[PDB]
Amino acid sequence: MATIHVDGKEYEVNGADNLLEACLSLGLDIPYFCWHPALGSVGACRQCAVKQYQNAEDTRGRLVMSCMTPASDGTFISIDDEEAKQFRESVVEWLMTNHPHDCPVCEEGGNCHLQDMTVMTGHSFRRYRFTKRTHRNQDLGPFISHEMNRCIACYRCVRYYKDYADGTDLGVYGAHDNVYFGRPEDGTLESEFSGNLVEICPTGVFTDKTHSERYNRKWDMQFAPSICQQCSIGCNISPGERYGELRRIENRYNGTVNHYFLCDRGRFGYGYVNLKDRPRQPVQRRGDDFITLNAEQAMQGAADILRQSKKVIGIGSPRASVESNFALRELVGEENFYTGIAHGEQERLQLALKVLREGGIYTPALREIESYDAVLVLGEDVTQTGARVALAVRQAVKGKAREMAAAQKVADWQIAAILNIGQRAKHPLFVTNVDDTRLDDIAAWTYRAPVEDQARLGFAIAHALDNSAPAVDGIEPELQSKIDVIVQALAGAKKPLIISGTNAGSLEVIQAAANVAKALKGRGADVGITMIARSVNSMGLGIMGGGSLEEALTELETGRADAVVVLENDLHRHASAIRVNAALAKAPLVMVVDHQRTAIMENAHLVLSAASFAESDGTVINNEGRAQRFFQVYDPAYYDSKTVMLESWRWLHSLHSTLLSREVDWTQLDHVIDAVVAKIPELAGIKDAAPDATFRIRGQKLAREPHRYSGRTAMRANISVHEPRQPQDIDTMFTFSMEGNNQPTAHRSQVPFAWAPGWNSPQAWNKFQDEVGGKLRFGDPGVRLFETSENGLDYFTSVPARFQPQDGKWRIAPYYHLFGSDELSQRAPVFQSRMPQPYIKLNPADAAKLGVNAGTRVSFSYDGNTVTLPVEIAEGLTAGQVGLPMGMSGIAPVLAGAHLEDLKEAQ
Amino acid sequence: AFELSAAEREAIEHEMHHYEDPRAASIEALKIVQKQRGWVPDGAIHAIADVLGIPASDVEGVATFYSQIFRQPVGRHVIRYCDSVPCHINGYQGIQAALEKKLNIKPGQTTFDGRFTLLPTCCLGNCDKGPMMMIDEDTHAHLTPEAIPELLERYK
Amino acid sequence: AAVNLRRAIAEATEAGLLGKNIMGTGFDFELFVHTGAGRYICGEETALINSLEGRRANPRSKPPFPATSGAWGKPTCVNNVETLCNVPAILANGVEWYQNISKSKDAGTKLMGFSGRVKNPGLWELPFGTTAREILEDYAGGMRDGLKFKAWQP
Ligand SMILES: Cc1cc2nc3c(=O)[nH]c(=O)nc-3n(C[C@H](O)[C@H](O)[C@H](O)COP(=O)(O)O)c2cc1C
Ligand code: SF4
Ligand code: SF4
Ligand code: SF4
Ligand code: FES
Ligand code: FES
Ligand SMILES: [Ca+2]
Ligand SMILES: [Cl-]
Repeated sequence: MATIHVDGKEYEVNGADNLLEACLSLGLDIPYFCWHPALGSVGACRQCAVKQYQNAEDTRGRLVMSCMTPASDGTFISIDDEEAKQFRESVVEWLMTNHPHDCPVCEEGGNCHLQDMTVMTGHSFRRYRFTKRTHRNQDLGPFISHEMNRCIACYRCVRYYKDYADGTDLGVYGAHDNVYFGRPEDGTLESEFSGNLVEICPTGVFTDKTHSERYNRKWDMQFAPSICQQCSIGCNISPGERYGELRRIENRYNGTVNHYFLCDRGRFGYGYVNLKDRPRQPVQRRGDDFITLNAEQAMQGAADILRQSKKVIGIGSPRASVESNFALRELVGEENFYTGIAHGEQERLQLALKVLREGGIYTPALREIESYDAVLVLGEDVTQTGARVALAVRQAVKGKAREMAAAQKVADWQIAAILNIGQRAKHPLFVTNVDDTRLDDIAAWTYRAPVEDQARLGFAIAHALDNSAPAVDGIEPELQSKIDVIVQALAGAKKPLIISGTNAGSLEVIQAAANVAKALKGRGADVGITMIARSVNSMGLGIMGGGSLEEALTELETGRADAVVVLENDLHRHASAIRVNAALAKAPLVMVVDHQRTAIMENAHLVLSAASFAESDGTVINNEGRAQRFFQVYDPAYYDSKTVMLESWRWLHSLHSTLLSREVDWTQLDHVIDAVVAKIPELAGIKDAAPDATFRIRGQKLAREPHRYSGRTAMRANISVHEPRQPQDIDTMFTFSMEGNNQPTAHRSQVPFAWAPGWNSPQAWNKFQDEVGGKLRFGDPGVRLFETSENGLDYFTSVPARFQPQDGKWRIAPYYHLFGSDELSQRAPVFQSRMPQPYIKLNPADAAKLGVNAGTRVSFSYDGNTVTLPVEIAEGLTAGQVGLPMGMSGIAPVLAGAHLEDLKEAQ
Repeated sequence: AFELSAAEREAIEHEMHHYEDPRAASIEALKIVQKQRGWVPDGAIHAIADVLGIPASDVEGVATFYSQIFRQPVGRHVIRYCDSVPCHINGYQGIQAALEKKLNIKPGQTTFDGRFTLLPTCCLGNCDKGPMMMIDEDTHAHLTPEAIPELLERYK
Repeated sequence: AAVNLRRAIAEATEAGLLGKNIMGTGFDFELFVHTGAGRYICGEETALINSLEGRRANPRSKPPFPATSGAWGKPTCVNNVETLCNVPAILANGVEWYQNISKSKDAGTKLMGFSGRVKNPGLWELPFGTTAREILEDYAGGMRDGLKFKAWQP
């Protein structure tokens, strides 16, 4: 767009960018701290100084800040000007005057932007001889640690936590050189995106406590490109391992999905992988005797029983991969494969898929959501189910300021100006839930009502946008006025966005959202539809299909099925525990393939030690239908040779072979992928999700370990002074070593970790992108399985009737918790403190009627079981409804929409 | 537990009606509660925030930025002396020494009785009449080390 | 100054000089007095705007200039007390009078003065061009007896 002249050499850059962003994207190295590709430019640290000349004849220019200077055409700048170099070194020296001598004992060592810039500025000699300022630290909760002494006052944390994530508990206090960055008081950071501070802070003030316990330097970590498995958003992550334990989860830049930010559940909810109660070897239960078997013995014995079984059924899971679920389907037969999900959950998931695959409306990617000008969330508590979508919705709401600023011809990178021009102006946002939501602060209106009433609102908005849409009866004049504001806001929007999901527990809320989106599409609008699922591969299981858990249980209950192979499913989160336990007790053979110790395992005849995402390779499909491949991070048997933790697809494929040929076949991942694409045409893009195992970079495999990995001849010396053979990988293109390629210019899309000479901090992603803040140079990884259909679905004419409280029955309202609702994350120990204490929420009036107050324990019966829970008062909750923490052990997510009966004060 | 008095609440509300964004009343809100308590108690930060509808971290940042807003207990009569260059030439150092002796404290602390707090202040805009000091809201000019003992007595 | 300016505003509003339909012109102007809290940076124009909005008085960056996007993102103009106090005379005595007040390129008068151990410290309304020597000797009365001049900040 514009022609600039840096140090004589001429370059073509976008005039809409700043010189820092432009030159960094050209590969030129300019030190910086306060500027962030996502937080914009402020001009505080004054580190990106560059000399600027007025013309080609100017020999005496001026020092300007590249981040606050436009990359205009005809710009003459010099990064190597002696004065610029001297000033840039002086800025670092001033920051080093009051900097603590705690490199050896800080957790950012080797991953510190400040260390990288000190060296880049060539400042190795101290002249300052006076005292260094000190600050007392604060408690910031169980995930983030505080060390204010290591601060450089770049203001990045407050700009991200408050201006991007919209948090309210982080701030800047004090004045002059006594500026302090932290909470107004000691306590837990309340932002669901507080973890991103560890990568945002260029120093070691904010660090990860989950890693600090078993801390290791970045050069000693074995990393693998993986997809987060805690919700359905499918964020790219870089899990790291040392000594056979997952040590930390870092963000993997996906310019199409999570870009630079993750959420707390995915960043700090991995400890379940390091649980010491996990199955490590195949075990058989003979009466009350447990026998540890080997892979070969386990396959032969199991196939022998399966060969003589009348009907072998298989139960899959939304947690399992596409390959793992497919392997079970082939082992038991498509007719005998059942999705381990409740009938209702499957119906809602399939309806959500039909909308995205046959609705004729585009489904946006996580980053694309930040470009819509109006958002309607129907029944989905995103902040607690798909947190990263809530962060994207926040950036979308901030568009009004950006539009207002562009009208005044203000540069897109000048955030301060954009914010002042904007003030409290925001794009229209409307959220509906059974009670309060975390997005209520930026929402124009929040409709707190039973799921049925929330759906009626959707049908109503649709009728108002298109009379052809089914009309709703019983809307009170007061609500109608509120509905009109939403209709005008969506009608006036140029790019509207409708967001729903299966977490509401209502099929109507998904149908209502489909009608609203169809209405806006008919009015010729760039409408977008987003559906939030519940697990990492919920959409994948939905595309594959199968019977329900209820139908699988009935087979075992009628006795028609004698053998049940359960795959990575506890079954108690999808069906009654009494029913599942009884059904599994009538089966001659019960085999469980899971990587976690579940309750159903207690009465299983055989338990196969499956691997977790860290020790496995496979493909998962996110809510947008993007098939993304995860790769094995480390070999589980490297340190403990006895460990026999194999991928679920490998276990099931080998069993199928032993059942048909009496011989074991541990195939390669590519073969299983080829089988899926051939048998299931819908899951065909999974082949292009990532290159095969034969992919190489100039003959070199991709590497998982940094080039300075240490301990090669001493890490396992305790077990044997004889160094073990490098674990070999036949499934992926990654080597379990450093003898591979991790070049920032390697023609690939899967980057295990970001490192570039001179850039050891997360700022090294800049060298792996086409343009800083853009996309990976050779494309972002992942393939959308389906495109927008040419034709759409007919309007759903099933408007539900208004909710009516019924004496005795108590509608269970779904309350979700980022910390607690997910199954695996709750197993992680660091989450115990963050997770909420057990409760039941009641409308103040209902509590008064039952003569109970806050704290009063109340007894109630569900599946023939009396449960006691402390009462919490929820004013927003409508009467006739009770609030329960969905997903929390005991409260199965299926309880949503069910009814409690004998609700009374306990004892 | 800190609780804003109805008078303080009304004062803050009146201030909010003088600006577009209620946040613009934060500085005065901190001064009102201070005029009634001598300083801004820690509980006040949150209470003021609820009235202005702004994050408490923001209210705390303003208080810890502006010097006159006190976030630590202060004595009944705060004594502020000009330590700027014009008054430096006039001889504030003698006035500072006189105040320190008669009070047996050092700049930044309160007396045991809790009657006075010695705090240095920047230019008071009256150098033609320096040295200069301000006790409470009263300004004193043409200071001499000998007049300090008497001046302090007036502030029983 | 606070009590005095507030009384002046009250007197003016009663006389109908401030408020609505000022002097039957249809011009509505409301004047408010904002008291500060100790920081000197608040004097910087952009810092004043931030302080007025109830924010830490950290300066802003230009462009954009406060003219287009200043207080609450609205066109804003910051001027000193003396600068504004020079306006009434110009609109009452005429532009010609102001230009001929002196012959210096800096038109108009200025409250100039001298301080720092001088015989008569204070400020005097003088036209631009008066040499510092005149202000020090004719008005300030020279250095106090026993003191010799070494340096001076303008
Ligand atoms: C650190 C600093 C302090 C300042 N303090 C004041 C001040 O106390 N009063 C003032 O009128 N201008 C002050 N200014 C200048 C203002 O930014 C601005 O130039 C002035 O208010 C407008 O000048 P004018 O309207 O007379 O043209 C200060 C500037 C800086 C950089
Ligand atoms: S923040 Fe960086 S430079 Fe400072 S002590 Fe830690 S590792 Fe060293
Ligand atoms: S805590 Fe980190 S991000 Fe915040 S100012 Fe200090 S160095 Fe910058
Ligand atoms: S939003 Fe979902 S996929 Fe992304 S980090 Fe959080 S839990 Fe993981
Ligand atoms: S990065 Fe440009 S001023 Fe800090
Ligand atoms: S230096 Fe004391 S009043 Fe100015
Ligand atoms: Ca593998
Ligand atoms: Cl209704």
